[PDB]
Amino acid sequence: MKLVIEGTIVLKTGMHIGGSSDFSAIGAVDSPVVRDTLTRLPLIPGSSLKGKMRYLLAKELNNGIDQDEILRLFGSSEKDKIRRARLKFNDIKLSNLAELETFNVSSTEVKFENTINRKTAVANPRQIERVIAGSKFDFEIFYNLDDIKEVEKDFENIKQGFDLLEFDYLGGHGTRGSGRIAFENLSVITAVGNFEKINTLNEILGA
Amino acid sequence: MKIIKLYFESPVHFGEKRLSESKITFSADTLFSALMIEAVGLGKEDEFYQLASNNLVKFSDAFPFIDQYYYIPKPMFNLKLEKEDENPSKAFKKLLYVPIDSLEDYLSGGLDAYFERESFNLGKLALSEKVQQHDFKDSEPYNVGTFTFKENTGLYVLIEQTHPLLEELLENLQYSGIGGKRNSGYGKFKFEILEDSDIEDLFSAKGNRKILLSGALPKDAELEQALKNASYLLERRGGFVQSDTYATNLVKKQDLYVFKSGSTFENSFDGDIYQVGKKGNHPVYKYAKSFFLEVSV
Amino acid sequence: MDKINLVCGSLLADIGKIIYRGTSERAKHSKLGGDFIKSFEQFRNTELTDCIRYHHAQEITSVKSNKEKNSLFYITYIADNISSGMDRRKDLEEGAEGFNWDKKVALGSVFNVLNEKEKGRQNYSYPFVAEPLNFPTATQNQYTTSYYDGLITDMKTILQRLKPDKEHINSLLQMMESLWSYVPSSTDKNQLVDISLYDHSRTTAAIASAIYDYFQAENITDYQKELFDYNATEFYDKNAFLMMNFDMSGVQNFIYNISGSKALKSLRARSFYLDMLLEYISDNLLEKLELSRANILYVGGGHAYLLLANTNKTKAILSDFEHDLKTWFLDKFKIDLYVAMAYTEVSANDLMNHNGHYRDIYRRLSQKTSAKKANRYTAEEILNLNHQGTENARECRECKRSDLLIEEDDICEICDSLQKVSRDLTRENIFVIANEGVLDMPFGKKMSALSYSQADKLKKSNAEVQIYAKNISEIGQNLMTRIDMGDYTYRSDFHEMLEEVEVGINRLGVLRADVDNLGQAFINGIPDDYLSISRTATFSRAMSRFFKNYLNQLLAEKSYKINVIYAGGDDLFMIGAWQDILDFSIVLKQKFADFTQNKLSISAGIGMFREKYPVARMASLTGDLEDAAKDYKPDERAVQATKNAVTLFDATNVFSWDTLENDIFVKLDAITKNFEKLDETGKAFIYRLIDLLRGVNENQQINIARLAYTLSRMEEKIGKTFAQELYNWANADRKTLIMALEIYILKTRERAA
Ligand SMILES: Nc1ncnc2c1ncn2[C@@H]1O[C@H](COP(=O)(O)OP(=O)(O)OP(=O)(O)O)[C@@H](O)[C@H]1O
Ligand SMILES: [Mg+2]
Ligand SMILES: [Mg+2]
Ligand SMILES: [Mg+2]
Repeated sequence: MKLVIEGTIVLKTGMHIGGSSDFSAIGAVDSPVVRDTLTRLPLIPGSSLKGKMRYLLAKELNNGIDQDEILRLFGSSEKDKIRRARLKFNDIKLSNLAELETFNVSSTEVKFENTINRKTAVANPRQIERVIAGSKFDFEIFYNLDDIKEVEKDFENIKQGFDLLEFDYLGGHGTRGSGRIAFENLSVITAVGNFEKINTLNEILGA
Repeated sequence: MKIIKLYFESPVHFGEKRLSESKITFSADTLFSALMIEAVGLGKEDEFYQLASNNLVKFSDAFPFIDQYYYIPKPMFNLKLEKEDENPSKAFKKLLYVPIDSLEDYLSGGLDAYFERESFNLGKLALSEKVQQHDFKDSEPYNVGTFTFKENTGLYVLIEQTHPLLEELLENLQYSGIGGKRNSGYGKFKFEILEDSDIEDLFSAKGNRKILLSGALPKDAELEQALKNASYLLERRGGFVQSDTYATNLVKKQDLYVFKSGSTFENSFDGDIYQVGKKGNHPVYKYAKSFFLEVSV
Repeated sequence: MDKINLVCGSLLADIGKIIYRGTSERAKHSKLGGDFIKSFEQFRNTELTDCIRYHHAQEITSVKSNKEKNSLFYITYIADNISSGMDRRKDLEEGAEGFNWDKKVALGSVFNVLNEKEKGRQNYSYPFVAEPLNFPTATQNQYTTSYYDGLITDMKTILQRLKPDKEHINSLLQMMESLWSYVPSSTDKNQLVDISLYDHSRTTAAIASAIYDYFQAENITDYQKELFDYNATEFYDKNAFLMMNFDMSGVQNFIYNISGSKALKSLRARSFYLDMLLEYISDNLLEKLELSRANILYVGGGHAYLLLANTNKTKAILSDFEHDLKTWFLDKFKIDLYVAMAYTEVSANDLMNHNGHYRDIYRRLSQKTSAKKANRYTAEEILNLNHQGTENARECRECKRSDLLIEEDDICEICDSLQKVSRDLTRENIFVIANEGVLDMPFGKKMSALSYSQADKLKKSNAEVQIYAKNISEIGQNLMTRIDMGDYTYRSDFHEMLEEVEVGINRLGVLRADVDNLGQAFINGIPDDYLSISRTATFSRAMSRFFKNYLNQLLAEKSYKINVIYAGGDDLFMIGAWQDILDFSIVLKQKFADFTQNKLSISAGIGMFREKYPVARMASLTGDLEDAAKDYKPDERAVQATKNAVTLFDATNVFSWDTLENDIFVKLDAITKNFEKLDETGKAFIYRLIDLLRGVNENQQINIARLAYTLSRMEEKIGKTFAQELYNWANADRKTLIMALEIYILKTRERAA
């Protein structure tokens, strides 16, 4: 009844999520990225991926024409319609550490930018911390198969959300060249119970 | 007896009253609510409720374990009556959890108050800073209080006489999470049943002092006798009902005041599964059964 | 005989000490003081004068035959003996011609003998003044005759507008506190002169009141036989007093565990509410027991000690008071707030430590308080708590409770009254406790922070109106009660104050300081030989007045951008601009070390948060940092932590106060004086220095080489000598260097402020 959607997020152009507005993070860089609390490794929070995926899916499923297919996946508690959820996101830790040390490189970088005034032609630099491209994040998303007739449509929408992410960014200054990601090794396996239509769900994810 | 060891591979959010704060443990009513929600999901809430109410399954609340050291909240003992020397309950105030095996050392003194604190090192708290992105309005920020466990650290629950239904709900509870923002990336653990014989020695022993090991509320017919040479602390349990088919709107459950899970009693009591939601479509239960560890005082 | 006469005579018993060492008459101080009180017509009923004139053995013996029994001055004499302790009890009286009395000695500090088993004994004293707080100095200093003459003229001014009535006892006590606080009660060497006249007289009045009430309950009308005719051994043995232990629980959760958007504004309001709650409860119980304010040995910090009479009437009143207080607290704050009321029976020998266990008083009082806090509610209050549960769709915005809500707003009644009083909490405001007000109070009263003018048209024609003020001018008339609490607010907005600094990071600073081992100092800090109720009261008053009054005055000395939430006792909670908080941390440490002359140490935790950070998490995190500073232990071989440390923004940056000041601040000063002419590439170079220094632990060689290269790149706008200095620091004192560099980056960050 519970499916585990596995996969990997590969950074393509450098990704900047979040603000760690505590003294330790801000004392070493102007705008830090979210790190693990203990290991201090970069992570993709489940909320960030979930929110961006939901935003793209809500755009695409309406397209100027939320709806039930979004509320059943991500939940709702607004005023009278309360669907709990079917997708259970998890905080995505950095999986490429031993691979990144073979390159003698740190997992994070500082990108030096600036803005140039248009009235006075005066520039002003800024630094943003960013998770370097080539970093990998293995994620697990748990699906609660509440309905047997809607699982195929839910997984079609999940694949659509992943595809929309692949042609978008994930966190931070995306339109200025950051946060481009790719999805690889996408698969779904039944963790609890028996589900004979897991093969077609893998076909949807492997599409 | 059948210690349910929880290994968390994500930061947890166990809220007391606010989303910006997290506590390192979760209570027995929280675990019971999680398992009852799982049972509703897989359609045998009545069987689980009958198991819990008939004492077929009764569990303590989550306690820290650090490298095969099982901890217990510092019991509220009527001792410190050693009125000559030492620092009884003076340096034993920042000490929140004592090892379950070292409880006899703590009873008669000699436990190092300082050393028991830096030895107790389970993860650390953090605040996750988030927003609700609005496409044309101003994005509204919000933050979640989280706790991240360490490598060889987690939580454990004392269950005696485990059940197939409890094991089946625990397997499903792996992939739904426990705690506050579990549908976000916060509720994620692995569990083991891990029968233990050292702990069974402690719980097979009798004594004149009963350490309450779960948030419990004695029934009205036994509260008076429970309150007799008792050294307890009263805790409020409540919050919003978490269900889809209740009241069609968010409603808080009734506040239940129970004995905190470090309290010590001389008279044993068995609590109850209290119904803290009665105006909705389904009952809402608050697990307040008593889990006791007996010692000599 | 009237009890008020005994109270006034015991308060003014040593009036003649200041009278005698202020003028030139050469007579016994009791006689001179009796004549001085005789100079006022309202203070003339022969009972006042009998208590003032005859409170010593020789004077009583000279007139005991002529005076009748139960004459109220035996009580004052025995109360003076009890308050003295192991000090002089029956010897020559000041002003007599059998000795040469030095009328010019200053009072010593109580910290001269505090912790002397490990820190030694020393001879400090207070220089005379004329607030402001008087600090102790090692230099020997004298009290000129002009000092006591000015004291005498101010006392003549105040005493003309005073009466021996019930409502003027507070005014008399305020006079004594203002004037006698810095005059010795004994100008005799070969002993300790550290007891003030105010503390000695207050203890004597409290003991005399308790003894009188005990005597009335026990039906004793032979004070001469029972006290003076013999050495009062039988009286000294019997338990005539009660030591009571008002103890408030859950103040941290009530004050700081809130989640409103405007939750920073209400912190001071909640702290003030709890402080005045405790003060009002103590005053109410005192007036229910017909006792004076002198019987409050200590109040503040969510704790109150009262000296009572071991009588059945007192115990019945205590039971009724406790029941009413418990019901009121349960009604308003279900379990969030609680006051524990425990008392123990003590004897005059216990108070004087003659039997050797004066400390057992507080030992068993603490035992009783812990026993009462372990079993707070009976098995009917819990039942009522569980039965008054309702399913609610609404809850308080910041107090998150579903009861006592307002019909048009999701906020609790306490939660709205606190916001109101926070809006009316400003400088030079007094507090009125009447039947009408804003904040709910126990026993059917309400409290407002309304101003002076609209308070004058509230007591001139009304019944049972109580006025509380921070400052009292013209002590005699306009009867108020002075309440002390740290409440210095530079600016209550908390937002314009942040947008007042121009250089630095836009961060709030939270300071939480706490004296290390103050309870241990109260237990065994004072040597057993110098143990008395007067010395204990002197130490308690020193600590409390320091925190409240002197923190206010010190923060007012220079315009620190601080918004003190609570000072109280032994603790401190202040929020302000993080640079001002960091600058004031060292000033606070130095001022405390001067005031105690290094007999007690203080631990602090400094947190740095943004404006919109949750106030509950600010409090919790800064408390964690303060606990980490209290965990400071440089070597893992000693017993108990050193505790004399400060935590800087994170539990890993725990440094001792000497280490912080010397190392970190000289490094920060050098960095500031050498880095001001760096370019904007130099800022990135400092960032890289910090990263390399942090990574040095896992990269021994390559990272130190990279640091050398970075210093090479930098040593064109900073100089070669400072590059070498930084390189030497990095290999010798790295964590201090990292701390200083991070502080410099945050202080010089050009991201507004
Ligand atoms: N009005 C106040 N405002 C702010 N802080 C206060 C106030 N009154 C007291 N405090 C401080 O709060 C600290 C803890 O008080 P609290 O009663 O919540 O815990 P506690 O001392 O451990 O007592 P208990 O064991 O009964 O809970 C004390 O150090 C006290 O100085
Ligand atoms: Mg207390
Ligand atoms: Mg302290
Ligand atoms: Mg304290």
